[PDB]
Amino acid sequence: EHGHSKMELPDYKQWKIEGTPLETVQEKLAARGLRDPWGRNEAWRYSGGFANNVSFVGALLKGFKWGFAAFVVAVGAEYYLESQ
Amino acid sequence: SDAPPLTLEAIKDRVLYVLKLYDKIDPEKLSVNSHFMKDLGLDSLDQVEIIMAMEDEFGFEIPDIDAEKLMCPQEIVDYIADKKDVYE
Amino acid sequence: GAHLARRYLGDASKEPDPLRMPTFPPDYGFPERKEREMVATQQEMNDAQLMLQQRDYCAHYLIQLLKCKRDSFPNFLACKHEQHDWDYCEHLDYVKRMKEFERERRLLQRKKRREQREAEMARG
Amino acid sequence: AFSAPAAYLTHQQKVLRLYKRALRHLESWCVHRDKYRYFACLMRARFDEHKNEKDMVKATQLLRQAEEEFWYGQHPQPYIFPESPGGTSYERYECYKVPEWCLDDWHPSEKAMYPDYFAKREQWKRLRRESWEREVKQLQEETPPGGPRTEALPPARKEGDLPPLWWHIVTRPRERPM
Amino acid sequence: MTLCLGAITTLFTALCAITQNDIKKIVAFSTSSQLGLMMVTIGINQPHLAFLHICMHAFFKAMLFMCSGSIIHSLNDEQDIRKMGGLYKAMPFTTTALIIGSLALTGMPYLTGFYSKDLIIEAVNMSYTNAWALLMTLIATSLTAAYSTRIIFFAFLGKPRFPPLVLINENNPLLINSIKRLLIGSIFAGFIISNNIPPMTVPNTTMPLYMKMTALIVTIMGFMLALELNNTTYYLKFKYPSQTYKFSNMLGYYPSIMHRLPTYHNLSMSQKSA
Amino acid sequence: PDSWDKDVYPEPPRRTPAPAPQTSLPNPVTYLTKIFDLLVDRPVTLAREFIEQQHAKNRYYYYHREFRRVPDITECEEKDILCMFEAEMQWRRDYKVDQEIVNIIQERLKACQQREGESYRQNCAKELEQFTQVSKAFQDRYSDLGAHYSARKCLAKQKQRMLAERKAAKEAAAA
Amino acid sequence: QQERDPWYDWDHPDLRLNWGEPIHWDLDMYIRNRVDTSPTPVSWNTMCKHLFGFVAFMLFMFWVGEIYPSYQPVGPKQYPYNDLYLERGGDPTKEPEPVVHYEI
Amino acid sequence: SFPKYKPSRLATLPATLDPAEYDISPETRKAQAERLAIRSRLKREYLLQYNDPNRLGVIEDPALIRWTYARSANIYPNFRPTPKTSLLGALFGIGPLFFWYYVFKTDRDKKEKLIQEGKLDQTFNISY
Amino acid sequence: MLKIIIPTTMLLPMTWMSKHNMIWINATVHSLLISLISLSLLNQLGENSLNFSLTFFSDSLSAPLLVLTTWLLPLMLMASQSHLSKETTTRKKLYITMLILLQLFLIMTFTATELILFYILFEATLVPTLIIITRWGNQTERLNAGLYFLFYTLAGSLPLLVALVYIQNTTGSLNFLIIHYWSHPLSNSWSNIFMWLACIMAFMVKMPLYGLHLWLPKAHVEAPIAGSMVLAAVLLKLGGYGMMRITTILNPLTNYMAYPFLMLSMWGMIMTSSICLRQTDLKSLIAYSSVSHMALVIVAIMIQTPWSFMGATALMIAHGLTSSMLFCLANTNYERVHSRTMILARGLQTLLPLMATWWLVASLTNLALPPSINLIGELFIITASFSWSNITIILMGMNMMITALYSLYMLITTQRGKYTHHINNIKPSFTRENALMALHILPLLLLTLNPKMILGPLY
Amino acid sequence: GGVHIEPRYRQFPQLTRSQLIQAEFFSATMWFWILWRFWHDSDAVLGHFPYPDPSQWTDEELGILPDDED
Amino acid sequence: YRHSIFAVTHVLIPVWIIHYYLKYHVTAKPYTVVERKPRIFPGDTILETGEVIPLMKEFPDQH
Ligand SMILES: CCCCCCCCCCCCCCCCCC(=O)OC[C@H](COP(=O)([O-])OCC(O)COP(=O)([O-])OC[C@@H](COC(=O)CCCCCCCCCCCCCCCCC)OC(=O)CCCCCCCCCCCCCCCCC)OC(=O)CCCCCCCCCCCCCCCCC
Ligand SMILES: CCCCCCCCCCCCCCCCC[C@@H](O)O[C@H](CO[C@H](O)CCCCCCCCCCCCCCC)COP(=O)(O)OCC[N+](C)(C)C
Ligand SMILES: CCCCCCCC/C=C\CCCCCCCC(=O)O[C@H](COC(=O)CCCCCCC/C=C/CCCCCCCC)COP(=O)(O)OCCN
Ligand SMILES: CCCCCCCCCCCC(=O)SCCNC(=O)CCNC(=O)[C@H](O)C(C)(C)COP(=O)(O)O
Repeated sequence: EHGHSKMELPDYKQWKIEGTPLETVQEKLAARGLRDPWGRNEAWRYSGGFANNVSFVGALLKGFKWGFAAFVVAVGAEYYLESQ
Repeated sequence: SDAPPLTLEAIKDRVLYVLKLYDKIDPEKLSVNSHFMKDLGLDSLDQVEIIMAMEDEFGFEIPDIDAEKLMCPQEIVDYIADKKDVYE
Repeated sequence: GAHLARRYLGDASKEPDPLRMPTFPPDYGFPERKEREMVATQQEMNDAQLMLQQRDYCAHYLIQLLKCKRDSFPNFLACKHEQHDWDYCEHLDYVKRMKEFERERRLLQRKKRREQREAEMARG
Repeated sequence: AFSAPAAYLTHQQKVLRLYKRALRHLESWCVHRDKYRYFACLMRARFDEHKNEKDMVKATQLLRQAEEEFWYGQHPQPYIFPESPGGTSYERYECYKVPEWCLDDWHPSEKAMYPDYFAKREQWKRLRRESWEREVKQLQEETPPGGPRTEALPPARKEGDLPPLWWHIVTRPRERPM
Repeated sequence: MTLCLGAITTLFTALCAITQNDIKKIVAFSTSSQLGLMMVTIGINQPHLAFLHICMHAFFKAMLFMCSGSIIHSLNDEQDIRKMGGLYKAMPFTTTALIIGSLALTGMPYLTGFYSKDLIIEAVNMSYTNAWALLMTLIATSLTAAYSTRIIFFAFLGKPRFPPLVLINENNPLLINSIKRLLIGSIFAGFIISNNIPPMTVPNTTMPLYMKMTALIVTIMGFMLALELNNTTYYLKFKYPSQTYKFSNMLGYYPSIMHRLPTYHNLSMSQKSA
Repeated sequence: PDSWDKDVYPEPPRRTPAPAPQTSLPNPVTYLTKIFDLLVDRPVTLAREFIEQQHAKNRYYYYHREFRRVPDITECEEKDILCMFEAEMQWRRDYKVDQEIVNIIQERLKACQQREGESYRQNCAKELEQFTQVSKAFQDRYSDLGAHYSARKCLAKQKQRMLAERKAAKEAAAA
Repeated sequence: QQERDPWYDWDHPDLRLNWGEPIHWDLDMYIRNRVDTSPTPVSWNTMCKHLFGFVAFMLFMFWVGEIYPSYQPVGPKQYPYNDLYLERGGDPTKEPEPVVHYEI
Repeated sequence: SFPKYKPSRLATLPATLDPAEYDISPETRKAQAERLAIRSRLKREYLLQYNDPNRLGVIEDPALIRWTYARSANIYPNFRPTPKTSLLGALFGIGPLFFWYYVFKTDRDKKEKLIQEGKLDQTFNISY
Repeated sequence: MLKIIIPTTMLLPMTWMSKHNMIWINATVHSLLISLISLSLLNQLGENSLNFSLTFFSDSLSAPLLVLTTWLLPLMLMASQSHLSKETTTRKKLYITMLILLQLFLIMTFTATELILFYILFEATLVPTLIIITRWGNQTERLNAGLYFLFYTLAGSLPLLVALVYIQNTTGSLNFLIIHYWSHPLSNSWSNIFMWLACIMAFMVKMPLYGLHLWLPKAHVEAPIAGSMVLAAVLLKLGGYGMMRITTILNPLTNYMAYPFLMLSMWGMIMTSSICLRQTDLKSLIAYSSVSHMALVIVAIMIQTPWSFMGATALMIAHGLTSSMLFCLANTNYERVHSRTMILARGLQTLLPLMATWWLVASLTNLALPPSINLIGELFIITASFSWSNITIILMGMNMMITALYSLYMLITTQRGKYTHHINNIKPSFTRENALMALHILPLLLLTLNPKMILGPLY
Repeated sequence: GGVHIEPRYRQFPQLTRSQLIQAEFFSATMWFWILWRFWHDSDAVLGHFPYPDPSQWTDEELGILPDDED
Repeated sequence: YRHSIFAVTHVLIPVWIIHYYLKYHVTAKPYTVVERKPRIFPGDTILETGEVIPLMKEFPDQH
């Protein structure tokens, strides 16, 4: 029992330079009279769940919202309990 | 590991998929037996870039002496099969 | 740190050498000289066997802190008052050491002013 | 690795090898795919305007200064594939590679298990035994006088023949035996 | 002698870690720098503080290697960070564990690494020691923050850089539970151990506010400078390396010379004369 | 323990504090000792009682050997091999006994250092003094003899030491 | 033996040797397990100069820091009972000279 | 214009930086052909012996035998007493011995003098 | 003591009267029984000795050596069973007779209450081993090895005979008890210096001392496996034993006559350990390692302190066992490869895993890994030398480093790496070889539990 | 021991909700611990006792005399 | 069941053996097991003697 599900290769025409820094590279290359021949070979790195990025500080603050909410609830509960 | 065993059919598909994304080659004309130098009118630098693309696709490195005489997609598929020891 | 910069860039003689403080008698300032008080005796401080570096003028608060930690063991946040008391006593001791350092520096400065004034008077 | 080497490398072989080294070390320098693609296209262009040089002295001074520039800018820690001669798993599985003749020394109780495998092995040994007597004569008749000039072996030219010196090429242990 | 040896060790190993590309090598150089810090702590006559640092470093460095190994296994035995791309969302548990361990390593307040590294820096600042060793300890703290930033940025933040066949898989109870036990450790064990042991040294109760904060400012400066310098790799310009980069990447050239000069001479002399 | 004599290996009275809990919270230590006792100490005690009664069913004794005193090397003729032999064996036995005495004092010192905890530098001065005295005597008696030591070499060393002592005393008295 | 071609099909792949080729006098000194002479990205003399300079500079600076130690502006610690005379060494039959500390 | 690379004994010259491989001569080509011919003859012999199904032993290598024999048994018959041999032998076989003798004799003389003076503090020095 | 001498003598008749196919079994069984009987000699007393009679006496220095000598013979027979398979019955019985005669001489040498009898048997051992080397040796260099081994020994030993007869004519006896009891100091004179040299050279030549060691690689490489085992394990210790006997009459001359030999051994252990790093032969490497260990033993004996003597005894026993095991492993490889070259047969951990772990344990004991008795002897000698002079620690530490280096080099080259492709006759390890390795190694790890048995008479 | 996850070939790999909730939970507890400890023990970071200024101390407090008593 | 039998055969038997060996053999000889004497603070009582350690000196308690 292993991972044998007959995985199929996705369509080859999905990969477009559009909307990716590969356009920036392509425009800068055409400005000097050149083009990249392997641009669409790397487009899959900017298409699916890889399209959205997280900043360094945003990466460090991975669970800050729920932790802050729990801390506020806990401090409120302690404030209510102590004053009795 | 938990890596699926690659098969001859699978290697052929990935080689053709990599070659199709090479915009210098027309995708509707390329075939398994299509020679790079004549049937596609490619250069030597283009062939070596193709070999680089296959190396990055399959995660291993073909030696230069062996790579410089790989001129067909079927040739590359057979070489990869020989290296990974895939009999099916 | 600024004292380091003053000593190593300015006049070394005008600032104390930390290895040999003090260089002036304790009675040089005023004759009262209230003595330092020890609470922990020799015997029970030995029985508590604190440490040789911990047997300073703040030892009694350390004795109470160890006793509190021993009695209220499972709930190890029980006794903060004694820990804070020991910390404050050590803070007072460090402030006293700072006051000793400043007194030595000012005594040296006044002694230098005195000898230069005496030299000027002798020259004049 | 598989193909036999020649007596020397021609000019185009050195050009292609330098191109590969430069591109790989550039990829090692510029890590991101878009930056690498831009600078690889720039390198190809910089590698290309001297393509049509006709006289060989200029094409020899060229690629000799280029080798010096590469050695200056070679990124002393290039990316290496894990199974490559410098990789982190170059010979990782080489201790699991056991020769096939070791099977000959198994106890008969060991060979009692896996009987089909040993029947097939006996068939293979018989095939090798006959093919060897054929291929020795083939090699003796085909080799030039004065001995071989290159490390090249000829294919089998008859119907029932097998390529000379084939046993230790097809009976490799495995890439990852375990 | 111990203090000077520890200072030079931690500085040199942090500097070497600053520019490595193998994740295991970076973590190993981090371990060597932390050992140098432990030796520095020994040099200022603080044995119990060094032992506490040993205890905390156990937890968080073991979990950092755990995460590194998980990354390597999930990426088909790949160890170079140049082919590690966007793993922040592909591997959420490895990402969160590595972030927690890196923040513990750099001395994030009220974590496991706080209760040892913070007090070690405090004790180094308020002791009669070398100025050079103190400066090297501070620079080593900054470089520790810097190479933690390097690992996180180059392994978890960009676009994917690994081969197209994706075999990422974290869903194994063994790996998850083994990581999470050390996660709970690296979060709470420092506090628990610090308030559960008896006092065996005098504290630094009173201190200048700027000197009390020195570790935090140094770590934040390292974070910011490393992040700013790493963000320039996105720029579409290429420049050749300097001499300092070459010195840092080839490990001060110590492994080359010291593994070629003496051994060649020792081996040659043995065969030729003896 | 009646197995060893308390006088050769002295031990302090072992003053221990009484448990004075300040919080109603139940410490796991006391419960852990209770379960440890119930689950370990009782079966071990019963097995020991069985073993001890089996031993008591068959009681027999062994004795410590007594060695007579023999004239030593100082009253031995120059070539009298038999008296020299007996004196040499007596000297070797005395050497072994002296080694064991030094071992006893060293064990005393080690036990003191471990027991006194953080105040060993002050509470182990007596043991250090006894060990210093015993070690000085032992070093004077037996040091520098070599691998081929004998009673004659020890006697010669002692004679040279007392010759130096006599010379020093004569110099001091007539100073 | 480390700088021989790693992709050639040697008869001895680990030693990178061929059957019948001359062995070399110091084969056991170059076996990829011992000293190698592969060219380095930086010249040998440059590496030697940089390493020696770094080590010598660190030694000189550590000596300088020994000359100029760092410390806080405080006096020495005060220990009550005659600088803890009995607890460090003892000798209680000597009556040491009484030293006392100043309260400020 | 980039800084040049200077080779050393333990850091040799790269093949791509050899001026020889850029000075191409027909003599060089024929020499390379001869070297490849010799190597291929040796490879052919080795593989003919190696793939033989009748062989059930070790393929004896005369190169290994020559290496070991030259290393061990061929030294003395080719030795000649020359200024270099005599000087190096005397140095490497006598100088260390006398240096260590001087060092140990000096150390022991100082130790004995201190012991005779009585100022060594051999307290607790029982086992020797 | 005749309860061990007579059965050994008894082995010869049994071997000759034995069936053509039953000599090995009978010899091994009865030699093992004699070895078991020899264990009664280990019950020593802290007083003088076990003086059995006027001729023989046992001590806590002689007892471990006697036990090792009696234990070796079954292992030598087990190792010799293999390569003598195609040998005639008369010649096999002659080989077993040579081994029995050698064991008899070795047994009678260690007891030997009188010095002239000790010398007579101490040189009688020279004949059977010479015959074994020069008759049942494979290479053509066995003749030269035999000549070197004979003549080095005899040149070193004849002045010893002259010195011994002179000493008996001056003192009146050579009995060791009378010599020890009636001992007198040696005056500082030229005649006394030369008497010291004559008494010392015979035993320094067979350790061997550095510079006087050229016979040992020859005699050990070219000898058969049993010859190598008996040469390395027991025949090297004889001189050591002899020194701890004779140095009782060489004081206080030894206080300064030992300087040349102390310097020679201290530098020679380093030199030979470094030689071991560049060696193309396994047996030569093991022989040079033996030279280094015996140089350490020489230093121990010359220091003349109780810790030195304890360390020397422990080191001799441990080195004997370890070197015998190493030679046996090398011979197991040789009987398959027939080359005796270290670099040719590689990657043998893949093919013979149990042989690989035997190699690992033998190397680890060669590294002097605690708490093995090799480490005990090493550490005692090092501590005694440090007491002698603090600067010796540099040389001892360097020797330890190089020892670990070359031992692990020997292990890695032969066991690790990739197997040689063209060697296809690597048969599985026989039960006999595994039993030989186990019977070599288990006594070492059993002796590490009771060190006082092999720490000598000064314990 | 785990679950069945299949390769994707140039797509984002599948993620179980269990691993997401577990990672988010542990990050949340880490940040909550940091905030709670800072709230209840803030002096562990900033300090509890103010730093005295040597200049503020008066001349009499140190017993300093301007060349008057001697 | 597996955990219970494992704890019986891997925890209980070794602890029984070690407790027997330590209680009845190791501690039979002197100084084999040496304990650092427990700390004594003012105000504690001793089980053997029953006396009370006197309190401290009543330092001025403010802040
Ligand atoms: C009391 C006052 C308190 C306030 C204090 C001051 C406050 C802050 C002030 C700021 C001070 C400096 C901060 C910036 C650090 C520099 C970072 C940088 O720009 O590097 C890039 C830059 C060039 O980058 P690149 O070559 O293009 O890299 C290629 C790609 O980027 C390839 O990139 P990559 O992807 O492969 O990897 C990138 C990696 C690779 O980049 C590198 O190559 C790293 C190398 C430089 C980093 C080293 C920084 C500290 C060095 C300490 C050395 C100790 C002495 C050594 C002595 C040497 C002896 C010869 O870089 C990084 O990861 C980040 C760099 C580290 C920065 C973060 C930490 C540093 C901040 C803290 C510094 C001081 C504050 C201490 C805090 C406490 C206050 C006491 O490197 C340099 O130019 C070097 C600058 C400094 C080198 C000093 C050594 C020179 C020695 C020459 C001889 C001198 C005379 C000696 C006499 C001897 C007589 C015998
Ligand atoms: C090659 C590998 C090793 C082989 C064996 C080597 C070991 C043999 C070395 C012999 C040990 C030393 C022999 C003699 C040493 C005597 C002490 C001498 O060295 O010191 C001075 C001796 O003075 C001079 O050395 C005089 C002797 C000079 C001639 C002797 C030759 C020395 C080197 C020979 C080495 C050759 C070795 C091989 C020989 C075959 C002290 O002068 P002094 O205090 O007044 O006289 C003390 C002696 N008295 C009291 C008996 C009178
Ligand atoms: C491995 C090869 C080593 C070869 C052995 C070399 C050993 C060298 C030792 C000297 C050999 C003979 C010593 C004599 C035996 C002791 C007897 C004795 O001490 O009596 C002396 C005899 O002393 C001698 O005769 C010694 C003369 C030496 C003759 C042979 C010289 C050999 C070479 C000498 C120089 C080298 C010595 C050391 C070499 C070490 C090995 C390399 C004097 O006795 P009396 O005269 O009766 O009393 C004094 C009042 N009349
Ligand atoms: C980052 C690391 C540093 C990088 C430095 C690298 C810089 C190198 C660039 C320098 C410029 C040169 O290449 S130097 C140029 C050397 N001279 C020539 O190239 C002339 C003729 N070239 C050929 O004939 C080839 O075969 C060719 C036609 C190219 C292909 O042939 P194919 O049709 O069979 O593919």
